[PDB]
Amino acid sequence: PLIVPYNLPLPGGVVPRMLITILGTVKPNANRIALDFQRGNDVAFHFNPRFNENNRRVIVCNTKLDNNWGREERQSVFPFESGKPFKIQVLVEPDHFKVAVNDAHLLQYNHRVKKLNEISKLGISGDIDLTSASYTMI
Ligand SMILES: OC[C@H]1O[C@@H](S)[C@H](O)[C@@H](O)[C@H]1O
Ligand SMILES: [Mg+2]
Ligand SMILES: [Mg+2]
Ligand SMILES: [Mg+2]
Repeated sequence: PLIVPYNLPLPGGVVPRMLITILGTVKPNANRIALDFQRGNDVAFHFNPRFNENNRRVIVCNTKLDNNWGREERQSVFPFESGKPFKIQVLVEPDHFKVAVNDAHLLQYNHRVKKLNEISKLGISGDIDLTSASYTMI
C-alpha cells in the first residue's frame, strides 16, 4: 500500500471539477482518520472522522488559519467502520468541497480559503491502511 501519513501534491492547487479519491481500510479499534487540504501551513479543509469522542462517532471539519482552528462543522452521519475498506471522494465545486463515502453523498464544506489554486497538498493520516490516493479532472 502507501506509508501513512501520506502527502499527495495537488499541482497548482485545486479547482472546480477536480476529484480526489482516497482508497483504504480502517484499522481495527481505529480512533481517527484525517484529510488535510493544505495551503502552506494553513489547512483549507480538515476532514476528521473521530471513532470515539465521548463514546460517539462524529466527523469534524474545520479550517486552520495562521495556526488557529476555526469553528467546527460536525456531522453525525458516520459511514466508516473499524476493519472495513472505504472510498472517500472529494469533488471540488465552486462554493464547496463535496464529500462522498462508498458512493453515498456525506457532506459539503463551504470554501473559507478563497485561493483554491494555492491548496497544493493533501495530507492523509490516522488509523488506516492506505491503498491509493489520486485525482482526476471530471
Ligand atoms: O477543529 C479541528 C481540530 O480539533 C482539535 S480538538 C484537534 O486536536 C485537531 O487535530 C483538529 O481535529
Ligand atoms: Mg474490526
Ligand atoms: Mg465515494
Ligand atoms: Mg485565501
